[PDB]
Amino acid sequence: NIAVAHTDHLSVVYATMSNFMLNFTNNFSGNHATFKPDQYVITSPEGSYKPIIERQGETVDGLTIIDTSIVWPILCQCTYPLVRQEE
Amino acid sequence: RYHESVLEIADIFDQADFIQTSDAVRQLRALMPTLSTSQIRHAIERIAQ
Amino acid sequence: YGAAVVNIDLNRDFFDTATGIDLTKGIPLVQDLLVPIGVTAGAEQSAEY
Repeated sequence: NIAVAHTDHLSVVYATMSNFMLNFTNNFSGNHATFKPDQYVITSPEGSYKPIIERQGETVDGLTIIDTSIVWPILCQCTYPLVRQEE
Repeated sequence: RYHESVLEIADIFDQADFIQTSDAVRQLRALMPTLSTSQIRHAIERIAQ
Repeated sequence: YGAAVVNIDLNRDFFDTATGIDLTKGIPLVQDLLVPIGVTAGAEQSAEY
């Protein structure tokens, strides 16, 4: 019932989004095996070493932690914009 | 050299007993606007109402 | 002795609006049925038909 609006409509908003000014970097390449992000270290001869993507537990901001339980409200109970016959 | 073209099962299963391939309907579908489960289903609600 | 054009409708008297068919314009035309999704105000007629 959902792929009707989901693949057809969510997909586009996503693609348009793949081109947002800031969302830079690289996120994937469709391959689960092999693709490993590119690392960046701000290195300095004077003995500086602060890498960009470092792993450091859950921050206060509140993003670090991913929570898969979110799949259900999206999958089971969440009305759509182009699903039940809005513009 | 790819032509990523969808194959209408209808156009690879001429077994009339279970796949209305009537040339006549061969075209009603072309006339229709990409469906969905919701609409295929909605027509049923309406065709039936 | 005057008639001008003689079309061949679709006998409006049989396909009464008890079949939700608004047949004037020339072609059938049920209202809410195989409607397309995600389109402006109009667009709901190329296939209303």
